[PDB]
Amino acid sequence: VRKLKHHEQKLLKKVDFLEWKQDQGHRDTQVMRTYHIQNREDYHKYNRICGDIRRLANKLSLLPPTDPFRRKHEQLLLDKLYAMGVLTTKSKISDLENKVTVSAICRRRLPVIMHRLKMAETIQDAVKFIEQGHVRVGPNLINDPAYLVTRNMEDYVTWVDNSKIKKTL
Amino acid sequence: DYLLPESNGYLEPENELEKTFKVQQSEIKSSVDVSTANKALDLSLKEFGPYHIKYAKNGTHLLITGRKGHVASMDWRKGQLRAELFLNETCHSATYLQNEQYFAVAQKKYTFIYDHEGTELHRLKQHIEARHLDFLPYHYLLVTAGETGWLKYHDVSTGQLVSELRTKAGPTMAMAQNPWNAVMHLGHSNGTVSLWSPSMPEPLVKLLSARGPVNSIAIDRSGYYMATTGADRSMKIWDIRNFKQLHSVESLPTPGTNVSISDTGLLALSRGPHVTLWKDALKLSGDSKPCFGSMGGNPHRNTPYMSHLFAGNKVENLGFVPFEDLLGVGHQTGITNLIVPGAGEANYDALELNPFETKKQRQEQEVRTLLNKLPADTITLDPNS
Amino acid sequence: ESVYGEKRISVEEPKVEYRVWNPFRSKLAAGIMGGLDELFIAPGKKVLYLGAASGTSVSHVSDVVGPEGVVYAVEFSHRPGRELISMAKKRPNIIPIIEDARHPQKYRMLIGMVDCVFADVAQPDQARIIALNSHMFLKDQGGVVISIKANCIDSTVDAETVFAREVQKLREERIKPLEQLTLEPYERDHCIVVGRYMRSGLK
Amino acid sequence: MKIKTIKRSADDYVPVKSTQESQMPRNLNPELHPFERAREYTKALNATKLERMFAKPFVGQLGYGHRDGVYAIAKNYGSLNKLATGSADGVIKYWNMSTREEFVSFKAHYGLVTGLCVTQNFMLSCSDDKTVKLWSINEGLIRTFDGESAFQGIDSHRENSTFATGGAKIHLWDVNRLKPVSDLSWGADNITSLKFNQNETDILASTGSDNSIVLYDLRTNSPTQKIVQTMRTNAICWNPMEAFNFVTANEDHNAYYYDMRNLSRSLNVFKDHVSAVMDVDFSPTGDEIVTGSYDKSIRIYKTNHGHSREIYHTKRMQHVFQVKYSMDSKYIISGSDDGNVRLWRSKAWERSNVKTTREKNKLEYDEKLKERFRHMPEIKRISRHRHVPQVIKKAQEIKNIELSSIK
Amino acid sequence: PIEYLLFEEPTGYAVFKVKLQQDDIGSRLKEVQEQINDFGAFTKLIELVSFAP
RNA sequence: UGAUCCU
Repeated sequence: VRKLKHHEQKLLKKVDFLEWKQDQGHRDTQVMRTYHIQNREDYHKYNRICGDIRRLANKLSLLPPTDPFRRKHEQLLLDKLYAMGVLTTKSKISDLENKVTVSAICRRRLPVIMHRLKMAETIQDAVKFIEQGHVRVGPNLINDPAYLVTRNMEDYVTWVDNSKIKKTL
Repeated sequence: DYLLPESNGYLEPENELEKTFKVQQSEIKSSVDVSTANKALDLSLKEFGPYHIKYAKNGTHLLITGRKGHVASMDWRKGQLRAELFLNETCHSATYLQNEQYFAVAQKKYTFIYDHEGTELHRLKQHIEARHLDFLPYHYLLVTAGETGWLKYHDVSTGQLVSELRTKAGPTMAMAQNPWNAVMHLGHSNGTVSLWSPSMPEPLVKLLSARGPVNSIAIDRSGYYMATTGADRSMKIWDIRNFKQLHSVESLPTPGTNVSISDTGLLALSRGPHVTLWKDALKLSGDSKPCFGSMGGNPHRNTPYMSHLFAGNKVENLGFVPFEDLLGVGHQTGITNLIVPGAGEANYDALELNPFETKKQRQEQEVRTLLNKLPADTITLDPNS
Repeated sequence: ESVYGEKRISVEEPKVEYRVWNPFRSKLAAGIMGGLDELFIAPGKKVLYLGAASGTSVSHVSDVVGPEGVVYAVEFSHRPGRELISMAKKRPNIIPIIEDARHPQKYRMLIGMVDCVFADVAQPDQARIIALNSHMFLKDQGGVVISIKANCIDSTVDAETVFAREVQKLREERIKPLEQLTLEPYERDHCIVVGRYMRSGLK
Repeated sequence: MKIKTIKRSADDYVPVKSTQESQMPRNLNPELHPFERAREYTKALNATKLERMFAKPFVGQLGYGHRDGVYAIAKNYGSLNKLATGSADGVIKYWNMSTREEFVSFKAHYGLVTGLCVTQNFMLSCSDDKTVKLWSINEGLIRTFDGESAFQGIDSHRENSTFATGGAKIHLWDVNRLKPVSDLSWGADNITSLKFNQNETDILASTGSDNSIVLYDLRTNSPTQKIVQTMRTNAICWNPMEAFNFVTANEDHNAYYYDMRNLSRSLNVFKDHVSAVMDVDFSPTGDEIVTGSYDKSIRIYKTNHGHSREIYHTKRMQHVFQVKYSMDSKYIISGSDDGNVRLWRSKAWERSNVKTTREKNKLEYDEKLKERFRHMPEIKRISRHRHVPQVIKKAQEIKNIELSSIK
Repeated sequence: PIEYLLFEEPTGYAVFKVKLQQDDIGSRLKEVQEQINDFGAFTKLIELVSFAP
């Protein structure tokens, strides 16, 4: 706050008001930056499940290796997390702790999906289009920008009919 | 003693027939000087929830928190307003921690630490409930008592948790920090206020303050007398220096929502549709026992010094401006500053707090205080031990 | 009008007459035309020249200190000194001294607190003839621009030994040399030396 | 119904001119000021940690010094600016404390010099080859005083413009004289050092190489007392303030400070050092004694305490042979076996800057606070402390081991 | 020891009184060297006595 | 104040 002195610095050794270790580097915000989520708690709504993936992924790694329940339940985990598309691959088991990020589940968000498909120019313009009521996922026009869309639902996002932005393209 | 340049305002009856408490605030606003009469604000912001109030320790910035979404930091004396945040989570309290640049709000789940402009600085992973969010700048310690049994101390200088103390008392129904001692006072449903230091995992001393739950508690500037109210329509006048309730005001018409203490010795009791302040009620005699009605006008029996009744409200909390003679009462639609004659002190010490402070004076004083912070083990039952 | 026959240009704005920089006439101008990092002549501050015979160089110093800065020329000789007198009868920055700078306290009231000094003299006691100026007139952390003529100071010894000897003579006097230059194709076997009068924090 | 409020009046607290500084109304009511112990404690801890951060004793040396080793330093007792240094080669070098450079130097003695002393500037250089030479400061060798003893010492005397020599026998010379006036001996042995006190200047303290301390009286031409000590003694210093007590340095790592009325009980003992303490020098205040060891280290401590509040050491100095205190109580000159005479602070945080009265009153307040917050332990760990060298830390460990075996 | 001094000007002279002397030991020292750049530090030396134009 | 590491 002050560009404080050489004599001030050594006395205020451990203090900070901007980057804290309980504030965990403001890492969440950098994901709230890159994916433009409205509320903060959407991050911790993913990150409260994201450890819950690992909390099952860890203790299923603690079973004996050719336990015939263990390889079956892990396949049931991985086909589920591959249907929702939150990991790129499913062949390895190691993505269940390495690829399960908040950004990976957060790049399965709806404006990320439209932002990939280049219906929109930027990310936030797709959020503005969902807010304007221009988009639909198969049957239903969705109002919410924070839609978790699976891999198999990804073909169902179109523009909504009779709009002013579907005639724009 | 004669260097003291400014003297308190008074309120005098001038007759036995004329009465002190019967003055009303529009009637007060006639004779008070124009800036001081205009320092009474009427912020009716009826759209959001009931409003929580806190002035900073210098009166320079007001912070308010409506129950629904409002977070508002005005540079209160001038027209400037720093922060106006609409978080759709519900909030309970707020305080500036060091200066008006940094404050903290008590939400549904997590405490937030915030810039003057309204930006997000620090969401606390801990503080998972936050009912009372109070500060002591002499340790730079944000002490927070939620609905949990615990009590959390965050040292926002370093930005780290100091300690977390489970009371086994349940939901915190009141908390007032001691200015003179930095011992925290927590009030719970048994009628029990516990004194607290971050080191000692058992409380410093528990006090069976009243029956029923603790409505609120409020402490002197001198730390001598702390006025506690239960929900049993009762208010005790605790003398902390020897741990005695001096007077037990029993059978209020309604239990006071809050209590507040001015500098010069005023006591504020807010039953919620009514706000009533007594002068010199904290003294030793039961003649100084604060009482609602003295029959026959006896000087021994003590009448209230200043009265007010809110019509369409049940007010939330209240706090004096520490250097001026008003008190912000947060009602359901907003904020009134009710003008007292002699509540605040007339002669502040600038080297303790600056009510008239340049921003460059502010960044000098902030670094001055951060150099003079105490580490948390120095919170003790006596300052001088 | 030219001051010694150099060709000056002129531009127009909603007339500026810029005097061109002959590097052969002035070892300071050759020091600029050789390339420098950090030049102690400034568009506002006060500056002292030692060895300003006439305006072969010192008029350009009066230009580069401009309508703000002032140039204190130091010389002795009568006939180029008179040229400097009535050549200072047009520019207000210039003031020359006719005193021998072996005792710069003989003109000590005539300047107070100069910031930058330049050396152009041919004397063999060049470090001493600058050190008697910079110990009394120079601002703390104000720099010295030496112009060393090696054949005129000590000509019996080798080429670099003159400069390496005078730099240690300066380092004895809290004059740490920032950087060195020789300016060979403009003038053969010369030098200019940029340092700052340190006086506090020499190591 | 008298209605009266507080009015800040918006002009008293915020001044009219923009160039005017703020008005600062203070109320020293203790209710406004909550922490008179703890906040002052944190200010004191900040000051102590800052004085550990302001621990920069070194200034620089004098010139490039001797190549062979400083063995004796003379200080002109009027001249705060100038000083003299004698080498065991024989080169005398004179310095000015402003310039820190050689004012004048001379090939005095082809033998060693053992002492330099100053009395009418005028310097006097005592030899190993039976010669003292008189030099003047702006040229050289006014007169040489030849004595029968190899000169184990010298000391100056201000009154009657006198100087005695220390040797096998001490014999008092004058300026005009080439032969001495009177020669004294309590015991028939070589004398290591001599010192006249400065006030009531006629008294002398004479160490004795066979473990002796004699107090010589010029007024009687006879010693007046002698205590035969345990071990031999290196050097001496009379305090300029008290003028009737003196500290001497002993062959064991201990300096003893004695009283002219009572030598049978010392005034004090000091043993922070780990080797034979060479030289002692006393403050013009009379506050602190600074003493340099045969060990590569000097130490400053006050008279009443008895333990080293300050210790001085670095890489390139060893076996220092000599330490000479200020005239102005501010800087100690430090001779070397390594030949180079370094300029060192009396206190490494005390600075030469004449101070602005904001910070000067603050600094006086802070050190007043440092004393009333002294003996608290967390203050004590920063207040004692600074780096000590490896062998000397081991040597103090060795001394504590041996004294623990003794008791 | 330096109590008085003479500063010399084109408009007459200047007689100064030196109230607090800097130490002539630390005269190469950075502390008094930085102090001569601070008028807040320079003022503690000198009192203005005379200006005889 | 202190205590680690590599030839």
